Amino acid sequence: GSHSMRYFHTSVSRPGRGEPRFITVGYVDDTLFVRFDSDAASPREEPRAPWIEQEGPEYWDRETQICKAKAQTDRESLRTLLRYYNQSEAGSHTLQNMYGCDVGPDGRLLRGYDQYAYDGKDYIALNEDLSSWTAADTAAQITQRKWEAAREAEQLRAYLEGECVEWLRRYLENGKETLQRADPPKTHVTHHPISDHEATLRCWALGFYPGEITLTWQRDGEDQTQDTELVETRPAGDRTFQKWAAVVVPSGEEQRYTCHVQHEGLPKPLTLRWEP
Amino acid sequence: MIQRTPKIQVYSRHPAENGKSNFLNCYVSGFHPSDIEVDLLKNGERIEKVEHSDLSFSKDWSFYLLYYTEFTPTEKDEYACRVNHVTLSQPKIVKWDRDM
Amino acid sequence: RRKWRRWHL
Repeated sequence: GSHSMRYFHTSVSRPGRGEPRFITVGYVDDTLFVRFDSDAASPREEPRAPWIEQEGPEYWDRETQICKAKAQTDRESLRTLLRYYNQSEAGSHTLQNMYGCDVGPDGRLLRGYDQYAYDGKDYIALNEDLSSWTAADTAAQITQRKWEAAREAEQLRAYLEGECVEWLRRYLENGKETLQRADPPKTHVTHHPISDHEATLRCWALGFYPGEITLTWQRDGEDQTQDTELVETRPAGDRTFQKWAAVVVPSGEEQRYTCHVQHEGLPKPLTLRWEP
Repeated sequence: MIQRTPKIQVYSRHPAENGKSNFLNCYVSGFHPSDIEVDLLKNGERIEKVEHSDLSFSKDWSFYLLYYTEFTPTEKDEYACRVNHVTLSQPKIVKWDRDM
Repeated sequence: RRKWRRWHL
């Protein structure tokens, strides 16, 4: 199917407690594959998936150089942003950046990204054209002017249409055992009385990969998404994910209700019911 | 600055079976700023040697982390996750409930 | 792999 590669970066200033902490992770789809933390002893980018371990010493060296350079750039950006927002040097602030690419089943570029948040709010983003920017405010407009003058988008475009796609293709082949395997959910339905006249039906999905899934409850065929409690999809810690969906129903009307499960790993979508 | 309080889920990697080794997870998500304190508790007591994932974030920029430890559940032992964050006036404790 | 170049804000 379709795939993505994303690099995530967070810098968090901590006045009086040294330089900002910098943490960056790389993903292919929902699989973590590299990490760098500036607070590690003598920090290096480290592998986190088996299929990247085969990259040579030169790969780790270049990646490590890039991570350290990005940390320094983000330190300068954080000092810049204090100026742009007229802020004191006393508080902790946060700079986030995600960049990467989406590709289709045929490996062709679907979309590229390069976007930033300051203190949890949109700051600047590369538009889908990979040629222009959206600035969230007058501060980000200053960055936009600078990056336009420097033709920074041209460099981003070349990377996103070239190396981003090409290296994603390489990782997908090298990791084809896992990255190109969808593990279906293991499912069941639990029943919990609330009161004399109501009960909770909970539909469970466990052990699935990737995280994309649809869990819905129907009453005699009618979607009940208005009344369905859907927890956030959560990591199991072994690459897989978990999720549940619950509906409160009238006692003795449980057989009206079906849970419907759609996932890439399933031979067919499931229709489940409470089985006494 | 806009702040977002964490969502908290406490759960096991595999379906709990008494006497069988497993992993206890506390997943904290949807929060900002990123500084957060997360402890796993056994019978009210802080578990030593808890590991966590590297800070990452979702499409809306909110942060998430997974804290986890190996454990062997029993019928008697109670587990919980204790979370503190600037948005909370006191730490929030969420109990592990295997029978959801 | 990561992009080599960038610029500060």
